[PDB]
Amino acid sequence: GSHMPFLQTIVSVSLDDQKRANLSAAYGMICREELGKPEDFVMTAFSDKTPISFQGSTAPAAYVRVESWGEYAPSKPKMMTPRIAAAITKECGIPAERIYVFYYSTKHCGWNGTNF
Amino acid sequence: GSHMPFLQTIVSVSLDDQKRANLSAAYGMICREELGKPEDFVMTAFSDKTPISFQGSTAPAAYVRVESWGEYAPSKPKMMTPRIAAAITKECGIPAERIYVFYYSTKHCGWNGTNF
Amino acid sequence: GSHMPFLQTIVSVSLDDQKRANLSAAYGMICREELGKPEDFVMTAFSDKTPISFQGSTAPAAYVRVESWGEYAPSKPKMMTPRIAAAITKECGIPAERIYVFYYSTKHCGWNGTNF
Repeated sequence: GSHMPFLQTIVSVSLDDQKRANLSAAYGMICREELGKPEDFVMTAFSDKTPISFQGSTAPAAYVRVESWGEYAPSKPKMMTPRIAAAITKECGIPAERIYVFYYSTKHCGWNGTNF
Repeated sequence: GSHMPFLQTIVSVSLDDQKRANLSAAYGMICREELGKPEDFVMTAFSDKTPISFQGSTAPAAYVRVESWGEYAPSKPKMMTPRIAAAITKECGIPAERIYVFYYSTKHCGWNGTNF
Repeated sequence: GSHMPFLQTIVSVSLDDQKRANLSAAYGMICREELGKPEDFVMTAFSDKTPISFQGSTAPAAYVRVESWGEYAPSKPKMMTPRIAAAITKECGIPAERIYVFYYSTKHCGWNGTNF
């Protein structure tokens, strides 16, 4: 079904190494449990200090882009969002009402120099 | 039709708070008038100082990624691009010939910890 | 077929001007030879110093997002990935096993203030 998951987290707050490590840990679990495979591997990029505007405010907000090969079973993104958002709230203090999560997928994506 | 619009603006110039606030204002109008709903809310992320190369030049250029739930009525992106590009030119001095705008959408996207 | 190609390169290492210029040169060739048209033009954005986690490690890794108008002939992404990854390894020392490349496309995308 879904493979090679990549998450980009864009946040207006500053993150440090502990918080990125904690986020990567959380995302990895969420991906393993909700997206499919235990032994899966997950790539996780953090763009912090990125100003974000939302509802007329620049208070801390987040956007996460989830990508993967194939296409999603329609139940899985529903299960993932509240976990992703909870993990962002815990590590970053950003309330869920200022967190956007979008999921995309493709048939074309490549790793170790060879497409899936 | 189209919901929960997110714009990421990637620019090679430096932006300050006034210019991001002006861009967020402009995007909000463009989204409300062209994309659908008045009371809509719009998330707007600014990655400035990001080097961009184009036509063999690294002079100031821009890329904007527009995302939203569902799929676009085919007339709306056509209407949005010239407004987005005009707003970037005004706030950033980037000529329209170095501005790329791409639109994506998904059926899976989530807010306040719950998918749309 | 495929038009207006945009590449975003996200790397956890620092890039300098020579290395971005070399990457933009390489991407341009790869796009011209594999994606379609000689006289094509290619936009290339570099987000360096972006922490990335993968397989439990934050050693240097890369993610590249390739975007373009239309949709891909299914052979072309297969041909592009190993070139993109080779170019990243050469300029950045990142081994191919920590390089992800994803390809997306849209029917809606705009330049010089007018959609394709």
